[PDB]
Amino acid sequence: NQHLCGSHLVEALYLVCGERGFFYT
Amino acid sequence: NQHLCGSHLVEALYLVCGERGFFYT
Amino acid sequence: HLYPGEVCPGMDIRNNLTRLHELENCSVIEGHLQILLMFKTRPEDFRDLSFPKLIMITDYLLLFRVYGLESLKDLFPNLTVIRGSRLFFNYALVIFEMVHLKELGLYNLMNITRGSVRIEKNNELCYLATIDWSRILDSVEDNHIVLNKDDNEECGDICPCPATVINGQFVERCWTHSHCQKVCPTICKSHGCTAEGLCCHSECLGNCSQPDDPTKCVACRNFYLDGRCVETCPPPYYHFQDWRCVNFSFCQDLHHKCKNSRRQGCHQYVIHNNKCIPECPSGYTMNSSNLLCTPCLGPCPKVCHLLEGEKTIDSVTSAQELRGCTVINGSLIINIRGGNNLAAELEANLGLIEEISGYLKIRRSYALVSLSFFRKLRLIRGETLEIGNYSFYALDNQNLRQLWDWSKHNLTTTQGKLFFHYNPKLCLSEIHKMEEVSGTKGRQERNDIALKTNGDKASCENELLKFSYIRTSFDKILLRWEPYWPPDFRDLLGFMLFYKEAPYQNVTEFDGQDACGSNSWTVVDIDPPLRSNDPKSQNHPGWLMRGLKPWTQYAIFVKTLVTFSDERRTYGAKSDIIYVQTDATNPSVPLDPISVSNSSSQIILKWKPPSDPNGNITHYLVFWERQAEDSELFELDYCLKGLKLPSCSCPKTDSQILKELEESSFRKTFEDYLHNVVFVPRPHRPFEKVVNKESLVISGLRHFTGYRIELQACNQDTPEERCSVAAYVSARTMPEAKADDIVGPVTHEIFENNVVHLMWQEPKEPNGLIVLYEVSYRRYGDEELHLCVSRKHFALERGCRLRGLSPGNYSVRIRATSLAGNGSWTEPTYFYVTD
Amino acid sequence: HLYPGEVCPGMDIRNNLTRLHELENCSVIEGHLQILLMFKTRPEDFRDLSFPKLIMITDYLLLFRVYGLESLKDLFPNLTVIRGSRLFFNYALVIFEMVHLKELGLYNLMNITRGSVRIEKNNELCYLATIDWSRILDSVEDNHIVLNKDDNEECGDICPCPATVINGQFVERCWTHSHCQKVCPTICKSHGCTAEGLCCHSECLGNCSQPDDPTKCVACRNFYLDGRCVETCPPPYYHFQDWRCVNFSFCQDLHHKCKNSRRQGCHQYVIHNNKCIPECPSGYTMNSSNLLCTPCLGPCPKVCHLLEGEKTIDSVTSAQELRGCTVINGSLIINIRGGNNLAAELEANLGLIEEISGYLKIRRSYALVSLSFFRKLRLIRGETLEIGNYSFYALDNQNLRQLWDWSKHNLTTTQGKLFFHYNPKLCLSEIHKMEEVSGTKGRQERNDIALKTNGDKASCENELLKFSYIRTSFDKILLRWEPYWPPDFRDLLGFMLFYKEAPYQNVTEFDGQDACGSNSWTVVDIDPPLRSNDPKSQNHPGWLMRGLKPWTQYAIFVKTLVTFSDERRTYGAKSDIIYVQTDATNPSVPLDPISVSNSSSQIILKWKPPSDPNGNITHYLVFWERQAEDSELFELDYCLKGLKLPSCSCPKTDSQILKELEESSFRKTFEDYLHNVVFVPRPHRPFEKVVNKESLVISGLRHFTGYRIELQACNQDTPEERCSVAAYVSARTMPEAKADDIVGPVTHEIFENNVVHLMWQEPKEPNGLIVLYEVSYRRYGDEELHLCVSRKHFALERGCRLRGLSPGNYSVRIRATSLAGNGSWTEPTYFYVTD
Amino acid sequence: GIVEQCCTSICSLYQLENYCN
Amino acid sequence: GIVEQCCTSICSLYQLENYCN
Repeated sequence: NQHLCGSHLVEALYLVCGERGFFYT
Repeated sequence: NQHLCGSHLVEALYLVCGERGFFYT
Repeated sequence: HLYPGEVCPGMDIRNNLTRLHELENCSVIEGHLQILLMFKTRPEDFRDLSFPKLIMITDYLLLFRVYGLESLKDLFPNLTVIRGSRLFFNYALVIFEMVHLKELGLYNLMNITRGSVRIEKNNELCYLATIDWSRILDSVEDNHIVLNKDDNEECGDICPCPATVINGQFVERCWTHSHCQKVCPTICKSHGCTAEGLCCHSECLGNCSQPDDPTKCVACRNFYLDGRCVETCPPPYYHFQDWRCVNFSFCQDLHHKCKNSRRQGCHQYVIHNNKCIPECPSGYTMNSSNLLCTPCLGPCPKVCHLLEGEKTIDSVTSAQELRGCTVINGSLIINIRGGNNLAAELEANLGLIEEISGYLKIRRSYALVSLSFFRKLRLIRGETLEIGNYSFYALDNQNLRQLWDWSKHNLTTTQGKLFFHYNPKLCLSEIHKMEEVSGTKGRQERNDIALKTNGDKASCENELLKFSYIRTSFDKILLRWEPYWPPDFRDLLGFMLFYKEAPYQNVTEFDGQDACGSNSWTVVDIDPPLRSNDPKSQNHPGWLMRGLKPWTQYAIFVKTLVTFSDERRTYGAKSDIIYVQTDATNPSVPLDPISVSNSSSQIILKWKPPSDPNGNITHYLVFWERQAEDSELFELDYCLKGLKLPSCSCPKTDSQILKELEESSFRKTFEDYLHNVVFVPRPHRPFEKVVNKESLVISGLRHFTGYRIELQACNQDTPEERCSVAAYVSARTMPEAKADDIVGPVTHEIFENNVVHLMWQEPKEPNGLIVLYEVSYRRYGDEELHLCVSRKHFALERGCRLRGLSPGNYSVRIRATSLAGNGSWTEPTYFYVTD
Repeated sequence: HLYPGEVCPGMDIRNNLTRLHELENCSVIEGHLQILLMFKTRPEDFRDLSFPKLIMITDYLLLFRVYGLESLKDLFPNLTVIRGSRLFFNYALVIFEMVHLKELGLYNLMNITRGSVRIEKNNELCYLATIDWSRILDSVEDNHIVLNKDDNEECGDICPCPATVINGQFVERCWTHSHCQKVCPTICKSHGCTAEGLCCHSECLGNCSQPDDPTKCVACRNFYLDGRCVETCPPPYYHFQDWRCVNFSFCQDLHHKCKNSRRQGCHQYVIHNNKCIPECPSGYTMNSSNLLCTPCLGPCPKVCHLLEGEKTIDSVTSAQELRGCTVINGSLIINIRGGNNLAAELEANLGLIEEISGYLKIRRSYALVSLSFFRKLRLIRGETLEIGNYSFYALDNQNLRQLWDWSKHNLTTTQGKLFFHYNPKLCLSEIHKMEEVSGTKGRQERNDIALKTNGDKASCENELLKFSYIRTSFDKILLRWEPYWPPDFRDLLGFMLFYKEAPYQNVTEFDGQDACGSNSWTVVDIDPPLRSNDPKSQNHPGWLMRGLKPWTQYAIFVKTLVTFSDERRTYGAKSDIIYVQTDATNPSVPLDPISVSNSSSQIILKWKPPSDPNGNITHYLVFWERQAEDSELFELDYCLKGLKLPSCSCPKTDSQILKELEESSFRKTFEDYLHNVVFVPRPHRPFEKVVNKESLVISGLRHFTGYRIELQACNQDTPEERCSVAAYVSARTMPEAKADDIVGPVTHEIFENNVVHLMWQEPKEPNGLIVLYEVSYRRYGDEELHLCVSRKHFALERGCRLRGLSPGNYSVRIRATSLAGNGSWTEPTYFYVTD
Repeated sequence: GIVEQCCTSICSLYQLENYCN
Repeated sequence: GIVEQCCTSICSLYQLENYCN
């Protein structure tokens, strides 16, 4: 599918970037 | 009223012209 | 003769009666016959004139609002055939708003060829249910007999015609008070018969003079030629008006007398294929001298220059003006209101068109099923367009299902814009497929064609569901099918499981139909399976049905449920229909065990088959047993008082469904705001088994006893013998014979204290149980004094005694009275005691 | 102290735990506090840190997807107040998708000021039904507690807090395993109380140290000033962020430190009305030196330069960015999904707008009721338009009812085109009235605004029906109202008569609601009245109801029914609602007549009131009667065996309704074609009446007899005494006394044949009927030999006898045994006979 | 043609007198 | 802004890696 919507996006974003953290202003 | 439609007009038109008759080609 | 009168043109009748004089010598009438609007007319002057020779009517006969006629039988006695070349709003005979019409009187209607019949709004008619249209007509569906005096059964209907069974009743079919309907024998229907039933020559209809003659009947089928009628006329003559053939000397001056343009009622009649046709069709052009029409050089189409740009098509009379035309130089609107169907005549009437110039608009239709009557559409021009700059317009079509089969069809649209609204049986796939044959691909208006109501009540999906595991029991059934997700899994409402039973596998496709009642499918609703976020998941959904009758055929299928949105995606999925069956089980109890006591060694017993068979039952389980007959009666003195003698819903809660979709998407729009803030991009008993019967007799069995006989019905036996419960009935033989009384030596012993002891023998094989020896002693001149001795009294004494006797000669006699009745008497013995 | 800690600005917590270190030393937090997305976190390192001093949170507290917290009671022990100046999508406290949260642990929540709370998607929580939000919150309607572990009763819920009855149960309200919820006494709600119930100074909330003190509680209501809190601050200071007041030496440098445009998170704070506001509103402009803002010369509109042209309004969070603005330099879209209502906060948030530049579009709303929250719309510019060239766009609004009250409102539209679809509670009169205030009158598109679906499920008519004759009975009711016709009388389907009962005249307006069962109105359908073509007509229609309960209030009204067509005319009519009542009648039978035999002159009897009252009953009809006691018993020898001892539907069939409108209009189009061809233009018992009681005793009446007592209930009496049927009950006294036995001289007469005749006296007033004199004679050494004498034997003999007696001395005694029992014995007399 | 001239809009006595000669 | 870039159309691994620094 790769329509990473709903609770996929909270998991798969961590699955690709689980150590840098996310970005904030 | 004078919305001569439906079964009014079959009686209303004879009442105004019941002696010459109607017209046909 | 066949048609002895004159050929006689069509005519109208209005405002007087003197214009009916010129029907003096007519028999056939080409065209139509309209009698209309006489108000100053007494009922007297209809009883002196008639039209006896009028036989054939081509197109239609119309009666509307005439004051003074009560029946037509004094005017039209011998008319038989309604040919129906041209019609009148799908009908051929219409009676409308009569004031004096008591009875019809049309005892000679034989064959209505093309069209139908309709009578409304007449509060004076009777005998209308005694007509039997299905013997005259060739169709019954487009008839209409509503709103007359016979809406209430009040005006008699007593009438002397085989009293047919065409309906569920034995109704007698008669025209009027003095006529009854003639019906042919059914070996030869349309050939016409005589009074003796010997039907005529095959080219005749209705009445005849003598059968098997093509020269002396009343009206043929195909044509007419000079006292005869042949199927195809020989070519000294050419056909004309599809009921005659005639020489070319006849048609030629009709072209000549009104090639002078003095009336537009002619057409320049041309010879083609032995026909005297008004206009020969496309690909042909007339020659001057020969008066035929030769194959035209190149393509030259017969254009149809439509008056005032648009012509609405209401019925087959509106459609017959376009017959033969192929280039429409205007626009075209089809509008068929109500009724049954017209798609059997539109192919043969305007199925030869190719070029429309304006727009095609389908509004307000109710009973079309397909647009396939348009055989040869390929090009829609659009020099003019409808308002809003449109070219194709479908609106409020309650049953329009398939536009065209695209695999064998073409369609071009030069310019314009299409439009769709309120088409509840029309799929969103077809209109998109309509675009892919069309010249347009993205010419839209915003708002263009609809997306929500077009086919909202008729399903299509291009995703299918397969079942995986089926589990069978006798009462429950467990179901499990494959997992499935839309491309956004938050949009999922669960599943709909429709199910019902069926006796066979001829189950119709579920079109979509609900009720509060029970005449259609029932449905259960299922919570959606939980999300795993794992492509190998537990999410195989399932549901278990509970209240099912065992050994019954079933049919199930499931359906998805998505929120309808603005995107033309996520169409959901439909599982295929399948068939499953419940398992077998124990049978039910058999019914009504009836036994009759007629003989000693014949004890009959019958029963009824059980209510629930639970499959094919195999046999029965009978049992019987003898019994010692209730030994509490053995200690009764049978001389006191008392002796015994043996023998409401909720289909849809749509606001809550609107509430269910609201709060679910409220959860969808909540997290959508959450993500867009928190993330920022980086810049044992004797018995037997009986089979195939409902009654049973048992022989070889003891007289006067009870047999409690119980009976089970049962399915298959040798693996897991499983049967139902029984029901117990007692049974008795016929009442006993002489053996209830005993024969024996009646001996006595005299004691010195005047007590006489009697010795005898008891009954050995009694009437079940002997209860009383009715002994009685009798002196000369004295009545038969009876005495009493019990069962226990004889058992202790082995005899009886009598105390306090006068000296004399006595006559003592014994009766063995059993519980089933009294026996005979013994010998009255003579013993004497002296002084 | 009140707030002894520091101020802290807002902060976010992401991907680690080391950034929570800088919450070391403060108590209040302005802005908000977001803790977000820690995955590599054990549950161990939360058991050593806390934040004990944090008390006040201004806007919102957010927890979403943290791996490792089980409770917050080891982090936030003392926070009490959520101020709610800014919100977060109508909420102020949101817990979303927690993985480890066993229990909340928030034992100090006192007052949620503005907004609501919502916790979803946590499969680990418990004790959630023990919280009692209505004691903390000020609203309960917009809360959302769904889809947790407490969907199933499985998490224990045994907990030691007054156990309130705020619901229908006596549920105990506690936070966690070791805490109870504190509840104030209800004489002083929001002032804060102590453990002894003596509530504090009026300017405090929640916990306090000592009551009635404004200097030593924990958190006040209005503001804060230096260990005190006053309702309005004195003006050495100006207010700031609606929770403090502070000197202008403080507010001046925040204008100075970031008038340097280094961050857009500031606003140039201006003094106005003792407030340190970010921007003072329209009609004002700031001065340079004084730092206030003076009233501007002329009009100065505070414009609101909207980013990217359009900003969708999803909630009060999205709407608070427009607060104070009055000129919208873009377009505007309102979109409120689901929920309860937001029309109480939009007026105080964007109700000060006057000028929109783009377009206003209302899609997908569910819970709006009116657009009156827009207070001051007058001009819609439309420099840009929506696609299709539109300016006003309403679509799919399930409850939008009134657009505006036009009598006190104005609206201009410079250009553009309006649009309406799927507005089921929006009338066609309003959108035409919307046109008559608008600048446009006939700017349409074809297809423009809808005409069929807009308000199809909510009625409006501008024609009314008055009733003429009402007829009242006890069972039926006959109804007759005025005649009425549409402008074309063929378009009429009949009438719809809705009716139901009501206990009072507080009957709601019929909104339109159906059910397949019985919880709402039932409806009957009426054939239309026939045509007379005469203005003085019989055609007053009528219908008679049948199955009505007597003496019941009713409410009826009727409704018209027209075919919906393209013409915006013949809207039909609505009759006004009225009230009628059925008449009274006979009552029903009273229930349960219960009588108890306790005394001889007290016979109690109670009953029950009847089931059907049929109005107010007035009294009762009692009757009683004595009886001769069954004289068949007078001729029994009472010495044999046997002595006696006394004491699913069709709400709508819409396809057939579609069939009914089809074939009716099929009759319309048929005569429509007929007229256009045939017409061518020219070129007694003791009793009483008892009232107000349910039991009755009757005195002065005979011992040991039956009284059949029957009882009726009854309505009004003197004109037309009409009562119900009765029910009969026998009644008896206490068992009899000594009078069942008699005292008398027991005299004897000796005859010469040793037969002794005894003379005595009988009982005079017996136990109803004396049945047996149990006489008994006794010899010395011999037992009490009993003898027998019946009623008829004493009646014929006047005494008794004994036959065959040995010579001696005997002791004879009599017992009077009646049918109600045995009496005593008489004197054993001594008579002697000798040899 | 007498319907749309005398049922859709209002109808005059000079109009329908043409229909009777 | 991560929904309409990664739920309405297809989404790439180079797009969403910007969201993680």
